[PDB]
Amino acid sequence: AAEYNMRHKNRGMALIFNNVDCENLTRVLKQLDFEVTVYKDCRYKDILRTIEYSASQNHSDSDCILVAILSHIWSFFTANHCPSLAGKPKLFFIQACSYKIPVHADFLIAYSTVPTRGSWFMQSLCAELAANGKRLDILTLLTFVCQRVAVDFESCQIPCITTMLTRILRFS
Amino acid sequence: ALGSVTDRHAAEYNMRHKNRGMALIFNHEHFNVDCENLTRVLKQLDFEVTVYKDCRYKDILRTIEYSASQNHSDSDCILVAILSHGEMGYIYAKDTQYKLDNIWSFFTANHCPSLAGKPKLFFIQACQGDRLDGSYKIPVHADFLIAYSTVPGFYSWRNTTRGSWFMQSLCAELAANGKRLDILTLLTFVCQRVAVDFQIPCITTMLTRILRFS
Repeated sequence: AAEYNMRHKNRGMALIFNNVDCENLTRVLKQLDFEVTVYKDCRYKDILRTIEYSASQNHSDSDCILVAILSHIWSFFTANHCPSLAGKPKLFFIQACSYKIPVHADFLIAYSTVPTRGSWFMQSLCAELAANGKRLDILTLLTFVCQRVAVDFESCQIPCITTMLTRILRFS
Repeated sequence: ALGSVTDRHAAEYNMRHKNRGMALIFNHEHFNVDCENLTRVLKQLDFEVTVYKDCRYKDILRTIEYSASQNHSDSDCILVAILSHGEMGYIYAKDTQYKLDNIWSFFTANHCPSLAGKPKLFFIQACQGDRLDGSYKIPVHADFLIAYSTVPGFYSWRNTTRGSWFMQSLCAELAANGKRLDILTLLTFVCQRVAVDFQIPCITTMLTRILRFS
């Protein structure tokens, strides 16, 4: 099968863990007909804990899941552990302030590093999603997200993207 | 639909230069079919393939340093390919790690201005004891792509464990859609195939543009 089955009942869950970056993401994912819930107060341990329980959940009717973490633990989503998401996309957008990764299939991890409209990674990632999110596959979408941050910087930190997606992700 | 996406420059890597670019395939041997397939496919794709068989990792790094130093003005791109062998491990001297650690600086747009805005591809075959983090630290530079898989560095099983699935599939894809298809939907299907054959390929891009060997 070429394409991720992205015509389920529901699109899926968007947990945005933390001001204006959190908002746009929100706007845009909502326009991607995600259900978006926003977690303030940061701390490490809540995020983890929350993610535990979000993995605990019957996702049989969701195209994917999206977990954002915006600054200014995986084993929970593996197919064995989260079989309701197995060969479904599981998207990870981190904006950190050095990290390891492997393993598993259908994972994706967009990762920038921050130092009035906010960070460049988020400005571009939303400028893209919210213009071509439904037109382009995620991996060229995000590629151009790389090009626009590279490139709109200077007038007078690039996203690092790492994908195990076993198919073409289209927001249909 | 990319007809009409650009970005404050352009959509698709300029892949119509005079030459495609170098392929440097380094066999990490200790004390081959993969390494020949690779070779072939990269020749079908128009690369100038040289195949090194060395054993002191430092050799592999330096050989890389000196090719960074070349003028790839007439190059589409470059490809470096490190292949480590199944089920025995290796030893490395005190200054290798560091040396690995550096070797990306050599290729930045600053350090290597004949490849500024050109794809610098890397394929790593590594051991299931090495690390990958962003042991192989993901550089974080524009235009890099590192396709990365782990080879098992110990023993058992009978049907003598084959040529890597990463390489069987990568050659298979490249070798079929290499020219039909853009790199990331290639390396997406290379992932599919080694997963729908049950250590799955871990691709990490900073490509600023759509790469297609046209």
